[PDB]
Formats: sequence, structure tokens, C-alpha cells
Amino acid sequence: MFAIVKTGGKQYRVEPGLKLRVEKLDAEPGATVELPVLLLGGEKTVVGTPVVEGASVVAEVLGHGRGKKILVSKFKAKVQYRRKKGHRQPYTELLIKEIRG
Amino acid sequence: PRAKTGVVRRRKHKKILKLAKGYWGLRSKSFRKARETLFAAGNYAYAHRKRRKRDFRRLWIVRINAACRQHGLNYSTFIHGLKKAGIEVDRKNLADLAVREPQVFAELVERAKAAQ
Amino acid sequence: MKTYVPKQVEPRWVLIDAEGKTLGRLATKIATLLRGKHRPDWTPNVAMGDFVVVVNADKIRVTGKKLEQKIYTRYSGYPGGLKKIPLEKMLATHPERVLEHAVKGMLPKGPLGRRLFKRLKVYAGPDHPHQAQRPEKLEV
Amino acid sequence: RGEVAYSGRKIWPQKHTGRARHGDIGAPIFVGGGVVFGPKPRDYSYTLPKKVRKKGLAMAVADRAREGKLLLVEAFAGVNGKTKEFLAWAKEAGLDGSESVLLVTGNELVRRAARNLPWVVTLAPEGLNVYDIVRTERLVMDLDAWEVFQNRIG
Amino acid sequence: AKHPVPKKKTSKARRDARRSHHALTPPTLVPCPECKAMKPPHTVCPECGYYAGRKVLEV
Amino acid sequence: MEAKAIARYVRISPRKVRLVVDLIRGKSLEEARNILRYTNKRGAYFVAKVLESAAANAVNNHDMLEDRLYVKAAYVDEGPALKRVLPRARGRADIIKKRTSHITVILGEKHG
RNA sequence: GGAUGACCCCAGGCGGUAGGGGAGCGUUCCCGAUGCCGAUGAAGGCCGACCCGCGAGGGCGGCUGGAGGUAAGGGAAGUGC
RNA sequence: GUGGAGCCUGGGAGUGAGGGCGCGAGCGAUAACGUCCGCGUCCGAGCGCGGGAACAACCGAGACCGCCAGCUAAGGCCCCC
RNA sequence: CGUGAGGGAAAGGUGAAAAGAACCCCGGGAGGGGAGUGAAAUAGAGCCUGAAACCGUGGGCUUACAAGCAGUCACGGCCCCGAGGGGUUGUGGCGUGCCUAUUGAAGCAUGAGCCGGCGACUCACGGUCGUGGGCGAGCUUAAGCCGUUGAGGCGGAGGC
Ligand SMILES: CN(CC(=O)O)NC(=O)C[C@H](N)C[C@@H](O)CN
Ligand SMILES: [Mg+2]
Ligand SMILES: [Mg+2]
Ligand SMILES: [Mg+2]
Ligand SMILES: [Mg+2]
Ligand SMILES: [Mg+2]
Ligand SMILES: [Mg+2]
Ligand SMILES: [Mg+2]
Ligand SMILES: [Mg+2]
Ligand SMILES: [Mg+2]
Ligand SMILES: [Mg+2]
Ligand SMILES: [Mg+2]
Ligand SMILES: [Mg+2]
Ligand SMILES: [Mg+2]
Ligand SMILES: [Mg+2]
Ligand SMILES: [Mg+2]
Ligand SMILES: [Mg+2]
Ligand SMILES: [Mg+2]
Ligand SMILES: [Mg+2]
Ligand SMILES: [Mg+2]
Ligand SMILES: [Mg+2]
Ligand SMILES: [Mg+2]
Ligand SMILES: [Mg+2]
Ligand SMILES: [Mg+2]
Ligand SMILES: [Mg+2]
Ligand SMILES: [Mg+2]
Ligand SMILES: [Mg+2]
Ligand SMILES: [Mg+2]
Ligand SMILES: [Mg+2]
Ligand SMILES: [Mg+2]
Ligand SMILES: [Mg+2]
Ligand SMILES: [Mg+2]
Ligand SMILES: [Mg+2]
Ligand SMILES: [Mg+2]
Ligand SMILES: [Mg+2]
Ligand SMILES: [Mg+2]
Ligand SMILES: [Mg+2]
Ligand SMILES: [Mg+2]
Ligand SMILES: [Mg+2]
Ligand SMILES: [Mg+2]
Ligand SMILES: [Mg+2]
Ligand SMILES: [Mg+2]
Ligand SMILES: [Mg+2]
Ligand SMILES: [Mg+2]
Ligand SMILES: [Mg+2]
Ligand SMILES: [Mg+2]
Ligand SMILES: [Mg+2]
Ligand SMILES: [Mg+2]
Ligand SMILES: [Mg+2]
Ligand SMILES: [Mg+2]
Ligand SMILES: [Mg+2]
Ligand SMILES: [Mg+2]
Ligand SMILES: [Mg+2]
Ligand SMILES: [Mg+2]
Ligand SMILES: [Mg+2]
Ligand SMILES: [Mg+2]
Ligand SMILES: [Mg+2]
Ligand SMILES: [Mg+2]
Ligand SMILES: [Mg+2]
Ligand SMILES: [Mg+2]
Ligand SMILES: [Mg+2]
Ligand SMILES: [Mg+2]
Ligand SMILES: [Mg+2]
Ligand SMILES: [Mg+2]
Ligand SMILES: [Mg+2]
Ligand SMILES: [Mg+2]
Ligand SMILES: [Mg+2]
Ligand SMILES: [Mg+2]
Ligand SMILES: [Mg+2]
Ligand SMILES: [Mg+2]
Ligand SMILES: [Mg+2]
Ligand SMILES: [Mg+2]
Ligand SMILES: [Mg+2]
Ligand SMILES: [Mg+2]
Ligand SMILES: [Mg+2]
Ligand SMILES: [Mg+2]
Ligand SMILES: [Mg+2]
Ligand SMILES: [Mg+2]
Ligand SMILES: [Mg+2]
Ligand SMILES: [Mg+2]
Ligand SMILES: [Mg+2]
Ligand SMILES: [Mg+2]
Ligand SMILES: [Mg+2]
Ligand SMILES: [Mg+2]
Ligand SMILES: [Mg+2]
Ligand SMILES: [Mg+2]
Ligand SMILES: [Mg+2]
Ligand SMILES: [Mg+2]
Ligand SMILES: [Mg+2]
Ligand SMILES: [Mg+2]
Ligand SMILES: [Mg+2]
Ligand SMILES: [Mg+2]
Ligand SMILES: [Mg+2]
Ligand SMILES: [Mg+2]
Ligand SMILES: [Mg+2]
Ligand SMILES: [Mg+2]
Ligand SMILES: [Mg+2]
Ligand SMILES: [Mg+2]
Ligand SMILES: [Mg+2]
Ligand SMILES: [Mg+2]
Ligand SMILES: [Mg+2]
Ligand SMILES: [Mg+2]
Ligand SMILES: [Mg+2]
Ligand SMILES: [Mg+2]
Ligand SMILES: [Mg+2]
Ligand SMILES: [Mg+2]
Ligand SMILES: [Mg+2]
Ligand SMILES: [Mg+2]
Ligand SMILES: [Mg+2]
Ligand SMILES: [Mg+2]
Ligand SMILES: [Mg+2]
Ligand SMILES: [Mg+2]
Ligand SMILES: [Mg+2]
Ligand SMILES: [Mg+2]
Ligand SMILES: [Mg+2]
Ligand SMILES: [Mg+2]
Ligand SMILES: [Mg+2]
Ligand SMILES: [Mg+2]
Ligand SMILES: [Mg+2]
Ligand SMILES: [Mg+2]
Ligand SMILES: [Mg+2]
Ligand SMILES: [Mg+2]
Ligand SMILES: [Mg+2]
Ligand SMILES: [Mg+2]
Ligand SMILES: [Mg+2]
Ligand SMILES: [Mg+2]
Ligand SMILES: [Mg+2]
Ligand SMILES: [Mg+2]
Ligand SMILES: [Mg+2]
Ligand SMILES: [Mg+2]
Ligand SMILES: [Mg+2]
Ligand SMILES: [Mg+2]
Ligand SMILES: [Mg+2]
Ligand SMILES: [Mg+2]
Ligand SMILES: [Mg+2]
Ligand SMILES: [Mg+2]
Ligand SMILES: [Mg+2]
Ligand SMILES: [Mg+2]
Ligand SMILES: [Mg+2]
Ligand SMILES: [Mg+2]
Ligand SMILES: [Mg+2]
Ligand SMILES: [Mg+2]
Ligand SMILES: [Mg+2]
Ligand SMILES: [Mg+2]
Ligand SMILES: [Mg+2]
Ligand SMILES: [Mg+2]
Ligand SMILES: [Mg+2]
Ligand SMILES: [Mg+2]
Ligand SMILES: [Mg+2]
Ligand SMILES: [Mg+2]
Ligand SMILES: [Mg+2]
Ligand SMILES: [Mg+2]
Ligand SMILES: [Mg+2]
Ligand SMILES: [Mg+2]
Ligand SMILES: [Mg+2]
Ligand SMILES: [Mg+2]
Ligand SMILES: [Mg+2]
Ligand SMILES: [Mg+2]
Ligand SMILES: [Mg+2]
Ligand SMILES: [Mg+2]
Ligand SMILES: [Mg+2]
Ligand SMILES: [Mg+2]
Ligand SMILES: [Mg+2]
Ligand SMILES: [Zn+2]
Repeated sequence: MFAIVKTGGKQYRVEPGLKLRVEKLDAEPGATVELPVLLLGGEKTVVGTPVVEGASVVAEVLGHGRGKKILVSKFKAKVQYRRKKGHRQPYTELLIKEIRG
Repeated sequence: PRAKTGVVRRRKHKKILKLAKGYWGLRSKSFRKARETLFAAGNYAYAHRKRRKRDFRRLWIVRINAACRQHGLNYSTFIHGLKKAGIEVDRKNLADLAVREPQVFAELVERAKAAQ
Repeated sequence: MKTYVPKQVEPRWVLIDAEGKTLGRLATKIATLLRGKHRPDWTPNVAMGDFVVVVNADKIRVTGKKLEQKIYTRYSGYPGGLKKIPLEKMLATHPERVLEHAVKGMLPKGPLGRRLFKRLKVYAGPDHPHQAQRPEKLEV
Repeated sequence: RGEVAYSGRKIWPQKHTGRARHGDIGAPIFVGGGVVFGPKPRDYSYTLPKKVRKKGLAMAVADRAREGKLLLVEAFAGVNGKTKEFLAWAKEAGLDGSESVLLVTGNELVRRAARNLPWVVTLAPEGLNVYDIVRTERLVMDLDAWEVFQNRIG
Repeated sequence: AKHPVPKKKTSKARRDARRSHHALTPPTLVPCPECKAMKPPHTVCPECGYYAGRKVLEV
Repeated sequence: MEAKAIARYVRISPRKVRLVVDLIRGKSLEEARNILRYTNKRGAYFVAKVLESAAANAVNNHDMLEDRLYVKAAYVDEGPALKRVLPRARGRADIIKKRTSHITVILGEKHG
């Protein structure tokens, strides 16, 4: 039994036990959150329209992190334009606990 | 007082050479050639970060389209189907379903067909 | 989650009878088969397409006056070395080359696209030698 | 480039040698050549307003006074020029060397005595200045010194 | 002529690939049947002076 | 166990000696001696002395067996070049580099 | 909003050459310093897949090195290729 | 009409070779990737992005950073794509 | 170097101490291998540190049907470190060096072989805005003088 959830403007296939890094959630570590459900699959197949009404995915927030640094660098030739920016995308790491429905 | 270059320029040059590790020939050995390679490298990364989002979507779309034609329709009809149905599963997850969960994908085709 | 990539699969051999089919309109599909784009696990950087056997390549069909007017062209590298061969003669001398040239042009360029062309087995005449890999007939 | 030992000769022709154009080797583009805007003998002094230094001098003493770090004395007991004598006295006055002291007195014997102490800067009163007051954690002054100070900010 | 000149410095790779043909081949040697020492075939043996089974040369 | 000899500052251009050294690398001491003896190169003289000196070190200083010695590693590094003036036409002076080699032979024992 | 920069919320802006403005980083030197770090290893060098910083950078750790180095805060320039 | 509007005083500029395109003319031959003005635009400085096979200025559109999410624009939807 | 007037370099560092390596070994020598000294000998005199270009030896990965500003995004493979990472790169996507000068350059327009070091907006005095403070119908001293020996004060001539 898996579920297609939506968080951070993206969608994910989750199953209980799965560790998932998502866009940063405003939630203290240790807490639990309920994710919207777009689809259920495995033994039952229930299709959200767009999200199925009674369903949620319980996920424990393991904690919040910052991604490995990406160097975003801009260069324009013959114009002496150079920009060096370090980006570290913030994220939340979730432990998928259970799929309700 | 006198503030000669001393230690500084070498260190900046090392920062750049290290970034250029792996590059061919002087592009990893010459500070200048390394510098230049990195300019291109930096823009390419930027361009391709943006272009990756497009690449994967086009990949998903081809996979979805193949899976659709197995069930008698094409991609465009199917997507109009999910739309009219108000099914919002994205191409990333649609494509996963089309490979890992053919039965679930089959269901969505039905709904898509039904919606029009 | 990351997008699925298939671990290597056994390639499916396929059989097409080209008789009376339109050259370009058949090539399209062979090209698509060759790329394996009909496969939901399609991956652009590996060869997971079908092997395609084609028989009766000599009996492929063509509209308008292309039998006399469609001219295949080869350049030898030498001064004046542009050779011109009409569909008529190409069919009357190397009929399999007609469909091969069509499919090849509709394949991607590069190493992979070159390999994919080797997975194309075209034959003038009703028979083929790949009875061993037991090609599944395809209606197209 | 004009103060450097070299000749003013153009080292090679302007054109047709296939080399960069140059003049003399005293030019700063040359190793060994002159320096372009390097230091020259310079006078960093300037006339800070008398009122400002007067005010600062006043405010510096005031700051120590405001912390109770200012001490005036009538005289210096058995200190007659020996460092060990000043040590004795200093002990009694609560100066154990735990803090730096600006010792301001017109008494030459006393200055001689405290002078070699690492924690004591020593001064004649006519030399009271705010740098030395701020450097030091404590201001210790002759009553005689205190007067000239008062006259000074008068 | 007009003094042709290299247009680009040869890269280490291009330089080193030219020399892919420069390895010496080791001297071809056979044991002298008399003294068993190694020497080039078809030469009087410099070790014992024998050739064709007879002594030809002082050594 | 290894035994090494280095002939430093040999007045021969590294590239040319390396040719000869390349021939004996990984060879038995005896084969290397034979190869060197009939190598038609100036360099074979120098490599031979280093080979031979490395052998002696093995035997005399390092409790190694002559019948067991092989060329474990061998290489030529550049020493400081002797720069010399080569007079040319039209008043021009080139600088010839009479190059210099550090020749190293390292012997190991092939057991059995 | 709190109550004057504490952070938080809302909204809107944020392509850029000549150029204007702003905030910073680093180098040498001075005060801080009769101080402090230092052979249980200074500076420098070589690594690092680690930490902080948007960045210039700063840390930290390992190796080298062998005797110097120098804070918070200010000051001055032969200050960054 | 509250806008990186406007007005006033003062500080610092840079610029004073433009160019394509549309339209209005002149010159030219109802020639020129011509030339010279007017209005506008874009490139210049947006040789950043999509389309136009490729292509500064044509069509689309003004790139703060990230996303393996969504909708569209021009242009597309036989295969290369 | 120049007939000459004249031009005019480069070149510093063992170690606390020579204790500067007896003697043995290979070698004609040079050089090296042991031995010995030393805290240290990759401090051994070609001697403190010992960067980079550059050259080489060993290993890991890769490469002989492939089309290129050499990268970059993706995936897979192999190797290494111990749901992660590092190295490598097979295939796929995308992709017109840097600087300068230009209306416009990847441009077949300039400069640059590569690396290291030197290398260009400063100071004085005036001016003019702005600004941080002092004093304010007033503000301020200059030269000198006394003092100090990194102490400051006096000095009103004069200037505004
Ligand atoms: C022969 N190989 C290797 C090569 O040419 O570099 N060719 C390729 O890998 C073709 C490939 N399309 C190169 C791209 O992967 C480069 N990003
Ligand atoms: Mg986030
Ligand atoms: Mg970037
Ligand atoms: Mg460019
Ligand atoms: Mg530029
Ligand atoms: Mg450029
Ligand atoms: Mg330009
Ligand atoms: Mg630039
Ligand atoms: Mg930034
Ligand atoms: Mg994330
Ligand atoms: Mg400098
Ligand atoms: Mg320096
Ligand atoms: Mg430097
Ligand atoms: Mg360094
Ligand atoms: Mg490198
Ligand atoms: Mg590489
Ligand atoms: Mg290169
Ligand atoms: Mg290299
Ligand atoms: Mg190379
Ligand atoms: Mg190198
Ligand atoms: Mg860049
Ligand atoms: Mg990007
Ligand atoms: Mg892009
Ligand atoms: Mg998009
Ligand atoms: Mg498809
Ligand atoms: Mg829609
Ligand atoms: Mg959708
Ligand atoms: Mg499966
Ligand atoms: Mg057909
Ligand atoms: Mg395929
Ligand atoms: Mg394909
Ligand atoms: Mg036809
Ligand atoms: Mg016909
Ligand atoms: Mg012709
Ligand atoms: Mg002179
Ligand atoms: Mg002189
Ligand atoms: Mg002169
Ligand atoms: Mg002169
Ligand atoms: Mg002269
Ligand atoms: Mg003259
Ligand atoms: Mg000239
Ligand atoms: Mg030249
Ligand atoms: Mg020159
Ligand atoms: Mg030159
Ligand atoms: Mg000249
Ligand atoms: Mg000159
Ligand atoms: Mg001069
Ligand atoms: Mg000088
Ligand atoms: Mg000189
Ligand atoms: Mg004292
Ligand atoms: Mg003190
Ligand atoms: Mg003092
Ligand atoms: Mg001729
Ligand atoms: Mg000629
Ligand atoms: Mg001639
Ligand atoms: Mg010639
Ligand atoms: Mg090489
Ligand atoms: Mg070559
Ligand atoms: Mg060879
Ligand atoms: Mg030979
Ligand atoms: Mg021997
Ligand atoms: Mg040499
Ligand atoms: Mg000659
Ligand atoms: Mg002559
Ligand atoms: Mg030369
Ligand atoms: Mg040369
Ligand atoms: Mg030479
Ligand atoms: Mg821009
Ligand atoms: Mg901006
Ligand atoms: Mg600074
Ligand atoms: Mg001090
Ligand atoms: Mg201590
Ligand atoms: Mg010790
Ligand atoms: Mg240590
Ligand atoms: Mg220093
Ligand atoms: Mg420092
Ligand atoms: Mg650092
Ligand atoms: Mg360290
Ligand atoms: Mg260190
Ligand atoms: Mg000392
Ligand atoms: Mg300091
Ligand atoms: Mg500070
Ligand atoms: Mg200060
Ligand atoms: Mg100064
Ligand atoms: Mg300078
Ligand atoms: Mg340089
Ligand atoms: Mg504006
Ligand atoms: Mg404006
Ligand atoms: Mg201004
Ligand atoms: Mg002007
Ligand atoms: Mg101008
Ligand atoms: Mg003008
Ligand atoms: Mg003009
Ligand atoms: Mg105009
Ligand atoms: Mg204009
Ligand atoms: Mg004009
Ligand atoms: Mg215009
Ligand atoms: Mg026009
Ligand atoms: Mg029109
Ligand atoms: Mg007109
Ligand atoms: Mg024009
Ligand atoms: Mg016109
Ligand atoms: Mg016209
Ligand atoms: Mg311009
Ligand atoms: Mg554009
Ligand atoms: Mg614009
Ligand atoms: Mg272009
Ligand atoms: Mg475009
Ligand atoms: Mg385009
Ligand atoms: Mg264009
Ligand atoms: Mg044009
Ligand atoms: Mg914007
Ligand atoms: Mg925006
Ligand atoms: Mg849509
Ligand atoms: Mg449309
Ligand atoms: Mg398609
Ligand atoms: Mg395209
Ligand atoms: Mg003479
Ligand atoms: Mg000198
Ligand atoms: Mg010494
Ligand atoms: Mg000494
Ligand atoms: Mg002896
Ligand atoms: Mg002897
Ligand atoms: Mg000797
Ligand atoms: Mg030896
Ligand atoms: Mg020795
Ligand atoms: Mg010892
Ligand atoms: Mg020790
Ligand atoms: Mg060392
Ligand atoms: Mg050394
Ligand atoms: Mg040492
Ligand atoms: Mg040296
Ligand atoms: Mg030393
Ligand atoms: Mg190299
Ligand atoms: Mg190697
Ligand atoms: Mg082929
Ligand atoms: Mg191959
Ligand atoms: Mg290319
Ligand atoms: Mg490549
Ligand atoms: Mg992919
Ligand atoms: Mg890996
Ligand atoms: Mg990889
Ligand atoms: Mg494209
Ligand atoms: Mg390509
Ligand atoms: Mg120009
Ligand atoms: Mg021009
Ligand atoms: Mg022009
Ligand atoms: Mg080019
Ligand atoms: Mg070119
Ligand atoms: Mg030219
Ligand atoms: Mg060029
Ligand atoms: Mg020019
Ligand atoms: Mg230039
Ligand atoms: Mg040159
Ligand atoms: Mg180089
Ligand atoms: Mg200025
Ligand atoms: Mg100056
Ligand atoms: Mg001024
Ligand atoms: Mg001023
Ligand atoms: Mg002022
Ligand atoms: Mg007031
Ligand atoms: Mg007054
Ligand atoms: Mg008077
Ligand atoms: Zn013999």
C-alpha cells in the first residue's frame, strides 16, 4: 500500500518506513504531520479528485536540514559581469509512518 | 608600510584550480584556463538546472504516452481526461505509476476516458 | 523519489511485412520501435528498443512520381563524385537499401542512434534468416 | 622613476624589434624600477583645537573620577627615590599592581621610584594627556599636580 | 618560402602520442653454443671467440 | 627488500636515457645485463653502472641474493640543465640546454 | 507589529554596459602589547568529501614546517592581477 | 492616477562612432546589410531564456536563488523532436 | 657591453654546535648504498621553508565506428571511503574560449606559450560639497618659545 502525497508544491510516492526530504515544513522536530492524499494504490486503488477526502499520510518530522551547497554562478562575456552565489536549499526530513484513508 | 602580494594570489589561484580538478589538460593545471572553464561550467550548471526540469518532464511525457497507447488512447487525450476528471497526479508520478503500477495506471486511463 | 530506470531487459524481436506499405509512413513506426518509445520504461540513453525484421522490402510502395523522381545521392570525396540514383534503380539493385535509408534518417544521430540502426534487419523477398530469435509479427 | 639610479636611455627601438615598447628601465613597469605612488617623508601632525584637547583632558580625568579610579595624594611618605620604597607606599594606597596606574606628580624622586614598575606609567603634571589617562586603569595625582590640571582646564 | 611555424603548442597528449612508436626493441640475442653466453646471432662470440664451432678470435 | 642506486647529474638528456631504462624495467638482473650489453645507445653505459651499483648494494648492504635480483623500478628524472650559447646567423644567440639526468635503479628479490 | 534593530508578519521590487550609491572581505603596518597564543609546535606550505559566510572569506582537522604569531576595538596604507 | 512618479537645492557621473526593424519623408535608381531626418521599438546594456534549421535587434518574453511539480506564450504536435 | 663618453647585472639563509659523514661496498670518476654524527640528513654542503608551471615512476577508472570552446545536467558501470560520499566516465540532453575594442566577435578583429613574483587613481597645498565632533557673534592660531624625549603647553601676529 502506497500513497501519492502533495507537499511543497511537489508530489511523492510514499510508503510507511520511507525517509523523505521535502520542502521545509513549519513544524518542530519529533512532531507528526498529515499529508494530503492524491492517490492510493497496492491492494485498494482509490483515485483522488484531486485529493481523496478522508485520507492522510502520517509522517514524523525527523528534523530540518540544509542541502549540500550548490554554486549558482552567472557569467556574462565581454562585460565584466560575474556573480557567485552559494545556495543551500532548506528541507524537512520526514519518516512516513502510516497511510490512513 | 608595504603590503606586498605575499600569500594572497597563490591562495586564490588554488581555490580556482581545485574547482577545476578533473578538467582536461591545462584546463585543470593553468589558473587562467581553469578560470575560463569554470565560467562556462557555472553558466552550464545554471542553464541545465533549469533545463533538467524540462528534460525530465519530456521523459515522463514519453513514458506516459507509451503507456497510454497500450490502452487505446494518446497522451493528449489522456491528459484532457484527467483534467476533466479533476485528477491532479503529476507527470512525475503518472510516469512512475505507468511503470510500477500498471493496474493503477489502467484505472486512471478509465477515469480519463470516462471524463470526456 | 527518483524516476525509474530499467535494469537491462531482453530485447523483443519483431516482424513486419512491408508489402504495399508506404515507405515513409512505415519508416516512422520502425524508427519508433527501434527507439523503444512504445515502451513505458523508455530511457533515452540506452538501447532498449525492439529488433526489427522487415520482409518484402522490395515491395514497399511510394506515391506520386517518386519511383522515377526520388533521387538518392552519394558524395565520394572526389572532384565530380556526386552520384545520383533514382528510387527505380535503387529498388532494382539494392531494394533493401530503400527502407534502410528511410529509417536511418529518422533515427537519432550519434553512437546510440548508430547502434539502433544495426537492430534493423531489412530483407528484400518474403523470407528472413532470424527464425532463431522467433520474431513476433506486427501489424502496422 | 626619476630618483632611481638607471639611465634615461630608451632600451630598444620603439618599433620593429617584435618586443613591447619601452623607454628607460627606471619605469615602474620594470622590476628594479621606480615605485609609482609609494610613501614619501610626511608630517601626520595637525592642530587639534585647543578647546578640544582641553575638553578631552577634562573628560578623561572625569571618566576616571566617575569610576572612583582617580586618587589624589598630599605627599608620598617614605618614597625618596627607591623603587622598593614606592612599592611600600603603593601597597598602603591600594595600588597592589593589580591595575595600571598613571602616576602624575611634579616630585622627581617619586617618579624615579615608580618608573620601572611595569604597571606604572609616570608623568610630570605639565605632561598630563588623555592618551596616557585612557591607557591606564588608575589616575594617581599630586595635589600639586591636581592644581596645574585645574589651571589647565581653566 | 615563408618560414612556416607551429600554430599551436602541441598538447602533452598529442606530443606523447607521436612517441607511441619510439620504444626501443631489445637486442636480439642467442646463447653461444660454446660458452653459453648471450650474444647477437651471426656474430663471432665476444666471450670465447668461437663461431661455427671453431675458434676464430682471441678474446 | 629493495636496494637502490641513483646516478645523479649524469650529463645525458633524460629523454634519451629513459629509452634505455624502459628496456630493463621489470627484468631480471641477468637479462637486464645482457640487454644493456648490446643496446646500441650511449645511455646503456650509464644505466649499466647504476644497475651494477644497485646490485652490489643488494648483495653487500642488504642481504639480497644476486641470483634473485630483478629491476623492480627504474626511472630517470631531470637534473639541472647546463645552458650553453649556440651562435646563430645574423648575430642571434640561441641557448642550447645540455640536459642532465638522475638515473635510479631499484632492485627487488624474485623469490624461488 | 516590539517599541528606536531584538526578531516576526504583510506586501511590492530585485536582467544590466558606461556610471552613481551602499555594505563587506582580505593583505602590510601602528595602538591594544612590560599583554596574549607558541616546541604539548609560530608563520608559511600540502590536503580535506567537515563547519560558518550570499560572497570576498573565516574556521576546524590531518601532513609538512621549525620560531615566530597576534584578538575584541580602533588607526594608517607601497592593500587584492 | 502613490509611481524606483513628479518638483526643488546641492554632490558624483558617464555619454556626446550607434545599430537593426516598422511607419513618415528626403537623397539614391519607387538600388544597397546605402544614406539622412521624424515617430516608435528593440539590440546596444537582455550575444540570458522559447520560437524562427543555424542568426544582436522578426515572433514570444524582462533571467533574485532552489524543485525529478503545475498552466501557458510564440511556435508546434509523422520520425530526427 | 661599448672605440669612447657611458651603460651596467645577477648573486643572501646547513646546523645549537662541523659533530662537514672515519671506514666498508659498486664506480675510472661523478654519483650512490651501508656505516657514523645530529632533535632533525627529503638540515649533506646543488644544504631553512620549498608553491606553481614543467618532467617522470607506480596505481585506480577510461579509451582504437568516433565529430570537438572539452564543459555541464541525467542515468548507468567500475574502483575507493565507510538509503551517504569521493574518483572515473559509457551513453543521452544542452552547449559559439577569455580579454579588448565595437553598431555588431566564437569570430578568420586585439592581446596572451604556461607558471611564479613586480606591475597602474597617490601625496602636498589650495578649493568646493558632504559628513563626525568643538566652540559659536564669534571661531581659530602661524612661525617660534618652554617643556617632554612617542607629554604637552604657550604663542592672537594673522586668517575667516
Ligand atoms: C565517443 N563518446 C565520448 C566522447 O566523445 O567524449 N562520445 C560520446 O560520449 C557522445 C556523447 N553524446 C557526448 C556527451 O555525453 C557529452 N556530454
Ligand atoms: Mg524548503
Ligand atoms: Mg551556476
Ligand atoms: Mg559568449
Ligand atoms: Mg568582460
Ligand atoms: Mg569574451
Ligand atoms: Mg557588447
Ligand atoms: Mg565578464
Ligand atoms: Mg551571491
Ligand atoms: Mg529538497
Ligand atoms: Mg601587488
Ligand atoms: Mg610577495
Ligand atoms: Mg600569492
Ligand atoms: Mg598557498
Ligand atoms: Mg586542478
Ligand atoms: Mg576528468
Ligand atoms: Mg585543456
Ligand atoms: Mg591536466
Ligand atoms: Mg595531459
Ligand atoms: Mg601540472
Ligand atoms: Mg558562470
Ligand atoms: Mg538555474
Ligand atoms: Mg536553460
Ligand atoms: Mg518550465
Ligand atoms: Mg512516447
Ligand atoms: Mg489543461
Ligand atoms: Mg496535469
Ligand atoms: Mg517493475
Ligand atoms: Mg505502415
Ligand atoms: Mg532503443
Ligand atoms: Mg532512443
Ligand atoms: Mg510515398
Ligand atoms: Mg512513382
Ligand atoms: Mg557538378
Ligand atoms: Mg636617475
Ligand atoms: Mg648608473
Ligand atoms: Mg634622461
Ligand atoms: Mg632619469
Ligand atoms: Mg639617456
Ligand atoms: Mg634622452
Ligand atoms: Mg611598433
Ligand atoms: Mg612576438
Ligand atoms: Mg617585450
Ligand atoms: Mg615578444
Ligand atoms: Mg621601445
Ligand atoms: Mg620604460
Ligand atoms: Mg625614468
Ligand atoms: Mg628599486
Ligand atoms: Mg635588474
Ligand atoms: Mg613603567
Ligand atoms: Mg601599561
Ligand atoms: Mg609608558
Ligand atoms: Mg621559395
Ligand atoms: Mg616564398
Ligand atoms: Mg628561396
Ligand atoms: Mg623556415
Ligand atoms: Mg604524460
Ligand atoms: Mg602529434
Ligand atoms: Mg613503441
Ligand atoms: Mg639496440
Ligand atoms: Mg655483484
Ligand atoms: Mg636538464
Ligand atoms: Mg649557422
Ligand atoms: Mg657576426
Ligand atoms: Mg630556448
Ligand atoms: Mg626552448
Ligand atoms: Mg633549449
Ligand atoms: Mg542582463
Ligand atoms: Mg542589478
Ligand atoms: Mg580593511
Ligand atoms: Mg607591542
Ligand atoms: Mg603558554
Ligand atoms: Mg622538542
Ligand atoms: Mg607537530
Ligand atoms: Mg607576517
Ligand atoms: Mg597572518
Ligand atoms: Mg580555508
Ligand atoms: Mg592546518
Ligand atoms: Mg601549520
Ligand atoms: Mg625570537
Ligand atoms: Mg595587530
Ligand atoms: Mg579589528
Ligand atoms: Mg585607538
Ligand atoms: Mg603610512
Ligand atoms: Mg601599487
Ligand atoms: Mg601572474
Ligand atoms: Mg528610475
Ligand atoms: Mg528616473
Ligand atoms: Mg557621491
Ligand atoms: Mg563629460
Ligand atoms: Mg564621452
Ligand atoms: Mg563629437
Ligand atoms: Mg555624433
Ligand atoms: Mg541616428
Ligand atoms: Mg536610439
Ligand atoms: Mg546619427
Ligand atoms: Mg532608432
Ligand atoms: Mg528599415
Ligand atoms: Mg506592416
Ligand atoms: Mg524629408
Ligand atoms: Mg545603416
Ligand atoms: Mg532600406
Ligand atoms: Mg530607404
Ligand atoms: Mg558601447
Ligand atoms: Mg536576444
Ligand atoms: Mg530593454
Ligand atoms: Mg552569435
Ligand atoms: Mg533567439
Ligand atoms: Mg533559436
Ligand atoms: Mg537571432
Ligand atoms: Mg543581422
Ligand atoms: Mg525581473
Ligand atoms: Mg521576477
Ligand atoms: Mg497543459
Ligand atoms: Mg498556440
Ligand atoms: Mg514524439
Ligand atoms: Mg529545440
Ligand atoms: Mg672595455
Ligand atoms: Mg643584486
Ligand atoms: Mg644556519
Ligand atoms: Mg649559523
Ligand atoms: Mg672503500
Ligand atoms: Mg675502487
Ligand atoms: Mg664520493
Ligand atoms: Mg649506489
Ligand atoms: Mg654516502
Ligand atoms: Mg640517531
Ligand atoms: Mg622534538
Ligand atoms: Mg621535509
Ligand atoms: Mg631541502
Ligand atoms: Mg629541514
Ligand atoms: Mg635548489
Ligand atoms: Mg632558520
Ligand atoms: Mg606537467
Ligand atoms: Mg603513469
Ligand atoms: Mg558505421
Ligand atoms: Mg568501441
Ligand atoms: Mg561543439
Ligand atoms: Mg565531452
Ligand atoms: Mg535520463
Ligand atoms: Mg558514484
Ligand atoms: Mg556518475
Ligand atoms: Mg536546441
Ligand atoms: Mg552535440
Ligand atoms: Mg580596435
Ligand atoms: Mg573596429
Ligand atoms: Mg566598424
Ligand atoms: Mg573559434
Ligand atoms: Mg580562431
Ligand atoms: Mg588583423
Ligand atoms: Mg582571436
Ligand atoms: Mg587596433
Ligand atoms: Mg588587447
Ligand atoms: Mg614569447
Ligand atoms: Mg603549460
Ligand atoms: Mg582620487
Ligand atoms: Mg605620492
Ligand atoms: Mg583636501
Ligand atoms: Mg576636501
Ligand atoms: Mg570640513
Ligand atoms: Mg552647539
Ligand atoms: Mg583660543
Ligand atoms: Mg604679540
Ligand atoms: Zn662463446
